[PDB]
Amino acid sequence: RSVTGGAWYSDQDFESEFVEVLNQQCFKFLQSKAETARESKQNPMIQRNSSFASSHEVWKYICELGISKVELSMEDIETILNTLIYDGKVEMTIIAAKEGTVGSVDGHMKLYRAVNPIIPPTGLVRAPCGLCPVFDDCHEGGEISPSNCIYMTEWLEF
Amino acid sequence: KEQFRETDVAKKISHICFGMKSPEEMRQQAHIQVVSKNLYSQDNQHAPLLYGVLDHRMGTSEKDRPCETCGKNLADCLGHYGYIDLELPCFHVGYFRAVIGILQMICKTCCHIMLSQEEKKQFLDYLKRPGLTYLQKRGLKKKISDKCRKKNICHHCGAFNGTVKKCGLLKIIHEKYKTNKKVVDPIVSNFLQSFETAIEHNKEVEPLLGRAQENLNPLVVLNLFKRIPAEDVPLLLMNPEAGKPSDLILTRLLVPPLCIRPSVVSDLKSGTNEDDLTMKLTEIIFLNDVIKKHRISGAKTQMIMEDWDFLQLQCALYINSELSGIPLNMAPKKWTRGFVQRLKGKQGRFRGNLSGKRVDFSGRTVISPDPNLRIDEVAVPVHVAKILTFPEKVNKANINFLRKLVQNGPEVHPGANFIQQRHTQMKRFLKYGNREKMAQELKYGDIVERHLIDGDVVLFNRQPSLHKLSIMAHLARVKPHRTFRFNECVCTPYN
Amino acid sequence: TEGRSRDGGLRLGEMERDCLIGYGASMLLLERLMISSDAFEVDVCGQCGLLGYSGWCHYCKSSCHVSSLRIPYACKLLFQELQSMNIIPRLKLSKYN
Amino acid sequence: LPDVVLKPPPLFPDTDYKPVPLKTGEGEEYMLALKQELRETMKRMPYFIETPEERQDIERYSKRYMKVYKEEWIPDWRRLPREMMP
Amino acid sequence: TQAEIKLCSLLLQEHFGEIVEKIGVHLIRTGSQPLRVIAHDTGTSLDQVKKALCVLVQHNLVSYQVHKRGVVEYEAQCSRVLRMLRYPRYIYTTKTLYSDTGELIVEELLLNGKLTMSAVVKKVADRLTETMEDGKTMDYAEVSNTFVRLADTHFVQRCPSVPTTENSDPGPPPPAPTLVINEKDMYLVPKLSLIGKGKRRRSSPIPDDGIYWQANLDRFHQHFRDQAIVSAVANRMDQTSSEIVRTMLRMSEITTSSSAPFTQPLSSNEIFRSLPVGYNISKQVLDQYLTLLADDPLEFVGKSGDSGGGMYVINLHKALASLATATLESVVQERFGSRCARIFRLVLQKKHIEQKQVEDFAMIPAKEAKDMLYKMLSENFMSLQEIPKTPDHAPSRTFYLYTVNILSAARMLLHRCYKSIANLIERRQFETKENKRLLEKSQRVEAIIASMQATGAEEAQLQEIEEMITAPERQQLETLKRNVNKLDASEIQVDETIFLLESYIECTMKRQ
Amino acid sequence: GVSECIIMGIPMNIGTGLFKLLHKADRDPNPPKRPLIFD
DNA sequence: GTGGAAAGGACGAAACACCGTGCTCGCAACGGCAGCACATATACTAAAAT
DNA sequence: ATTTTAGTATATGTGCTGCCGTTGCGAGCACGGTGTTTCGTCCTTTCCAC
RNA sequence: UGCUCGC
Ligand SMILES: Nc1nc2c(ncn2[C@@H]2O[C@H](COP(=O)(O)OP(=O)(O)OP(=O)(O)O)[C@@H](O)[C@H]2O)c(=O)[nH]1
Ligand SMILES: Nc1ncnc2c1ncn2[C@@H]1O[C@H](COP(=O)(O)OP(=O)(O)OP(=O)(O)O)C[C@H]1O
Ligand code: SF4
Ligand SMILES: [Mg+2]
Ligand SMILES: [Zn+2]
Ligand SMILES: [Zn+2]
Ligand SMILES: [Zn+2]
Repeated sequence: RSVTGGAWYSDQDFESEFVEVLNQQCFKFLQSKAETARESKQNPMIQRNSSFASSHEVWKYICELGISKVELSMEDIETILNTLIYDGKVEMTIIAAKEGTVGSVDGHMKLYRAVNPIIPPTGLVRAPCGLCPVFDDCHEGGEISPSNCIYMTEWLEF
Repeated sequence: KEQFRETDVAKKISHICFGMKSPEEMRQQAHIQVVSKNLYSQDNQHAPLLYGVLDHRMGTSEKDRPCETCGKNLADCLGHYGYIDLELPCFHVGYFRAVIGILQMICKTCCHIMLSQEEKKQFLDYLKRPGLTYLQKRGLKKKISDKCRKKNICHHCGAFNGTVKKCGLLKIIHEKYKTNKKVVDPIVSNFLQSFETAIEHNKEVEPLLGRAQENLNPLVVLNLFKRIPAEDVPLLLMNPEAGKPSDLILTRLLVPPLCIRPSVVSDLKSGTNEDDLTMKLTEIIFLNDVIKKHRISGAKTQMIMEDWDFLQLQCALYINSELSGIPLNMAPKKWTRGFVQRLKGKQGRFRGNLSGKRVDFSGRTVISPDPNLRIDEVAVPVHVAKILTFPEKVNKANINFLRKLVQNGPEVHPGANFIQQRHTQMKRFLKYGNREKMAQELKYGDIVERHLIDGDVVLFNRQPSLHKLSIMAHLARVKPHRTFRFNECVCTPYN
Repeated sequence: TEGRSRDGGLRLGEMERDCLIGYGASMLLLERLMISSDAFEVDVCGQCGLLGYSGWCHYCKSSCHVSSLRIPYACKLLFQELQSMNIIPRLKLSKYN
Repeated sequence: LPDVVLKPPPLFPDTDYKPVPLKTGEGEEYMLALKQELRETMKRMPYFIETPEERQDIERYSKRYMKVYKEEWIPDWRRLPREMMP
Repeated sequence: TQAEIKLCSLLLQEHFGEIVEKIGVHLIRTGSQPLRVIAHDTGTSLDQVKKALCVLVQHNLVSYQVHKRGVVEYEAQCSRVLRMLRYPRYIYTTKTLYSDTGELIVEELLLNGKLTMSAVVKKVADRLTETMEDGKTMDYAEVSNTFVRLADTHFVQRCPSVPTTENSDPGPPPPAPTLVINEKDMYLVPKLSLIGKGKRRRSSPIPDDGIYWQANLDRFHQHFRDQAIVSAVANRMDQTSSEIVRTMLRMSEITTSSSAPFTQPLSSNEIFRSLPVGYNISKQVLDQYLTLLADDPLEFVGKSGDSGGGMYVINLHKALASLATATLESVVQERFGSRCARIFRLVLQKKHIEQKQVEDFAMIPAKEAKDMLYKMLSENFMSLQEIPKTPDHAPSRTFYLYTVNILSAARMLLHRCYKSIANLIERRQFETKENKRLLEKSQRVEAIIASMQATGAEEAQLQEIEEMITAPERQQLETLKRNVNKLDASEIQVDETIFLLESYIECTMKRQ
Repeated sequence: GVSECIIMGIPMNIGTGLFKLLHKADRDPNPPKRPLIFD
């Protein structure tokens, strides 16, 4: 699978749409599970445990969805969830479980839950100066000046 | 009605204030941006391209094509600079030692200088004294550098500051995570254990985990210099009005005018003679374009860093074409002529064009003895006397003499060759036109380029000069022969 | 130019300059090495200290502080080359008085 | 090989990412209004020392009518060193 | 610190004037210097230098110190000039936590720098007499109560007091009185029995003399840090955890300083008894909350002890590091998209990683992930390790490992925010100056109405104000107004990120 | 210095350029001033 | 003596980097003042035994 | 508690690999200029058949 | 750039 083939590669072409759909569906499932756990409000420990989703559970859910024809292994969904973690949207915890319906890792099970971001977008990105690509060439007197800036002009006009 | 503005002032230069320019100042000074790596057009006229190298908006180098910025010919065009933007910053080879020094002076975390408040106040008081000389400035810089290199921890943020040294060519290594023979610090242990994923995916990282110190590429060095407090700038012995620490790392290259880069149009073949600076700038533009192409196409990091190092080396060669730490595989094939080579050497600007230069109104001839002349007199041939002219101003005393000189013309030996009027500065050749009418219209104040006649003070020298007596001012007497004749008693000074 | 076939002129070498210095003839040295060899008139801006053209400074976008100045052409070439080397010479002009 | 460019890149290259809209609420608007009030009230404060006007053309009878009058705060010379007394 | 100097120059010019901002910038750039050399280098008269120095030291922007030969040297505090921008946030938080009385108190303290308690209560009464009407007068009793309530909470602190001249070296007066600070009477208000009623601006001996007060910006910074941590933990787990950590931080405020890696540990019993009764929460629910917060991979709190039931402690430096990480990932996401943010979080979690490993772990196709990596390299968001096989450091025979340094990236982001606020202030001043003609026109046409408001006010002056050509220019006036409003809002909102980055940079240093 | 004088094209301070010359022109320093009638 | 189609030879032309392949040498041209690495010597200081 | 040994800590002091210089001015001449390695477009000339 | 010369 490493030198050729793969669940994502189709005829030597990376399927960005496929991984995007996988990420969106997994995030929607995790968000719905977390919402149900929050609305259950039975007990904080029980809420956290129900918000957690095992890799096998979400893998079976994706298989039940059947978006693509190619068979997706458990480690494929694990890598998709890891990419979602790298997106700053979900959180994974390794708990101790000897054997169960997953049986993937020896004595360890990975549980994933949708988590809200830490802080809202900062104030720097709300200003055109923070997102400027030519910010280095900024100067008081010159061709690129804050007085005659086009970015701030369009931002104030909008 | 009319505003009073001064025409000309007798301005005299007092002193030259050296300094540096920021990239913004480089953009402001330059007129156009050079982005095309080619020189001439595809058509058979081979006109220079627009917004590229050899563009006539940065001056002119040909007698027929005038400058586009200022509508003047080659003799009147002073030249205009240009600015070329670099995708990745590069270390300035001239200030690279200064860059290393500043990095040793300041902290690598909070950008503050490694000096306590008491030492800061002491150095400020020692620097505030008037009449500070260059030697005192360099000595103070040496002392402050030593006292900063003595310390190892920062008193402002508490971060560790290891040794900063030069590895390879134009590469700086800071030994932040140094090996500690005693009990190791938590920082170095965390740094060593942070390579877990790298070791898992690449086992070769584990044996080479040692010697993995910080590499201060131009990006990080520029980012650090941009955050240096202005209070610590005078402590670095650098004048704040002259320049800033961020100016030591160059991001824009000032391409000089065409006056410094003369181009010869060799119509005998399908090519032109260009200086090495034009080729270096062309290669730099090509390297910038290649780096941009690799960034767009998503190339590997190894080749990206190789292109960056090649760009740094080419910029250094453009500045100084004679380096030492150049790799054998990166060594140039031929020999180029950079600015440093143009400045230093026997044929440099200082020794070949500033201290000793060539002048006109001079001749060179073989000498022959003649004892019948006085010791303060020297015989000049008629042929040379007709060529070397002296500008005499028409006054109330020598008017009748200059009239006869003009009447004689450039053929008879006692005479002149050119007449410059007082009102208009348009010279008039005496070989053409009615010389009698010119003599009758000689106004006071006119310049007459008279021939070398008897009584004119003239310098006589032998090129090998040991003492001052090797060159003396004598009185010229014209003789029909073709040699410089003087009294043999003056042979001992000239040797 | 250098040679006779190129219609060149004689060069006042370094030792000749040393002899002229020893004699103390400042005006003769000035006439030889500046007036008769590479005399030129440049335009310097009194505000930024840079070289202008036709009585105009492109750096400051003004022409009030631009003034003419006599100079050897080799000195102007050296100043331009130094500006190309990021070694910017800033000339602070003043009245001859 | 990379292609040659005839014209320089634009002075302000376009970006597909736009700045996030500012936070809204009563707090942000109140802070904005308070900052504007501070800007308006701190210039008339005696601490805001203006540039001393000079080179009066003439003296006139209307000088007393147009004479700018403003109360001046008295600094505590006990804490301030002696070198700043007028 | 060129951007910091530019921002301080803009602030001092907008707030104090021109002849004083030059002295301030000179002090910031050159450091501590005697008065005569400052006057010589600046190029202005001596009286203007003295006035600038006094008006700067009044607002606690500069300090004076004695040295050898009895010379006095003045040093400016760039940090204080930067904190000057946080005045609206200080006023908003003191209006939120307290009544409008404390709001006016803090406003007067910030606008005057140093004042006495009698003076500030008199000014607050005079200003609040305008808020209410119908003959109701403002007494000094409630104002003094609010002032002492602000004092015991360390929001307002007594300025350094000059030592007694008679007891300490009686004789020749020194050039500087050498003000010292005492922690005994730092928050002790004087007993002032005198009361009064504020005047309604009709326009028709000091017991607390020598005792000056000021705003304790350290307390405001601590309160802002606590609010940020509470908001973060609320967005993470729930509002119940936010209330728990708010109660814990409120308990820790008094028993801890402003700079410590860990706070004083608290037990579950005191947290339970100190929690507001509005929450129907039992002891076991609090125990579960604490033990689940201790297991958080963000390490907001920690056990750090088992005695007294559930003993727990709060990690402040770890929370600030997490907040800085969140700010950095958010700015990366908003500047380069979500995929670049994914790559950034990947290269942040994995301390060292290469291009192929990044492509394998992020599932981003080639020719795009390397592009974003190089873009982040060009903006100093990360540094390469460059582990060499040989000391030659040749690129063809070495490994390049990507690694994000949070400290350097945070410093670069703080510099970027400083320059951003400077550019915003410059744009606002430019828009104000370019439209000052229409501003004066509108001021005149509105002062026509502002004059003779009631005395001799005929109705024939109301239909001629809009008759002038100012009516089509009212659109440009509204555009200028909304642009200035948005610029000020952005300048205020960037100050939050500035505070976060500055706190992260401050709490990670040792100052040894 | 002499070298910078030679480079910049100005007369060197050593030699004949150490002193300055003045013209013995017929003049009257501090000439009589016209009185002001209005002031 | 002629022609429609075919090949090949010459001159622009674009990708890449002065050398076909990846190798590969010698010699310093002679002092001479900066140095930076190492190295290492010795003493100062503090921990340990009596 | 005090004298003796261990370490560390910096400074100093002897090297060894760097960079910088090496009279002056004059007059001739010969040669070669960046190109070249392979790909392709164009033009022309000549193997057989008429 | 090379080299032969001229003192
Ligand atoms: N091989 C060779 N190199 C030369 C020749 N002439 C000049 N050069 C090179 O060019 C440099 C000197 O150039 P100059 O002699 O000033 O050229 P120039 O006489 O100004 O050229 P024109 O302007 O065409 O007269 C030297 O460093 C030489 O390497 C020559 O005839 N043969
Ligand atoms: N390389 C040189 N540098 C300076 N001057 C030179 C040089 N070569 C020749 N000259 C000039 O030529 C003169 C040398 O002549 P000199 O050595 O005194 O006599 P000579 O050549 O030995 O004649 P004899 O062999 O004694 O008949 C002196 C000098 O001005
Ligand atoms: S162009 Fe304008 S908006 Fe962009 S960085 Fe410069 S000043 Fe800011
Ligand atoms: Mg001889
Ligand atoms: Zn021109
Ligand atoms: Zn530091
Ligand atoms: Zn100028």
